[PDB]
Amino acid sequence: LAPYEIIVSEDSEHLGKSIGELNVWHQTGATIVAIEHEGKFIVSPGPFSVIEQGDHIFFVGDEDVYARMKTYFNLR
Amino acid sequence: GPLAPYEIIVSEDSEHLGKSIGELNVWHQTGATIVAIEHEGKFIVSPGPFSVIEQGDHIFFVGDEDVYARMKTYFNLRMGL
Ligand SMILES: Nc1ncnc2c1ncn2[C@@H]1O[C@@H]2COP(=O)(O)O[C@H]3[C@@H](O)[C@H](n4cnc5c(N)ncnc54)O[C@@H]3COP(=O)(O)O[C@H]2[C@H]1O
Repeated sequence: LAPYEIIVSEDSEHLGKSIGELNVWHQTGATIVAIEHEGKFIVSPGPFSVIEQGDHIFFVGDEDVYARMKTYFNLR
Repeated sequence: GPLAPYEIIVSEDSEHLGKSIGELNVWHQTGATIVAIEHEGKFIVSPGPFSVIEQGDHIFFVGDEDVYARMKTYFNLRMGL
């Protein structure tokens, strides 16, 4: 149940959007447990939390979900 | 730490049992983000809206102490308090 962490530092059409707007679980299979933004954490973020460039996304899933999240945010 | 999941065993009768996470709309009801369900000793991680919560399952979720209190009340686990 340990979360993966990615840093969304690359340009992506998925930045500047809320978790619900992206519909993250349906896009990547990931359940986001926290967002780190400017060194501050929001746990259990809900659909209205926004993912901005440079933020850290903590999420649960398997290795395939990790791969989907990386590709989805242009981290390849 | 703060991202460590809470664990509740939904052992009491509840109108919410036999429903999917999406039907319950869990995050909007309790503030909790469910990370896994344990059912018959088997774990589903990142369960999504179609996973069903059945009596006796263990629900693992992130939140704070207040979210825990909401989940416990929501699933009829208050033990008379
Ligand atoms: N693991 C879970 N724990 C707690 N509740 C859960 C849940 N999975 C689903 N739900 C609840 O069911 C609703 C629909 O979930 P769905 O995954 O289809 O649709 C979700 C999902 O695609 C996405 N989403 C929201 N929060 C997410 C998160 N932390 N991680 C990944 N995707 C999320 O935005 C959509 C709307 O989310 P919203 O919270 O308004 O509504 C969610 C939520 O109330």
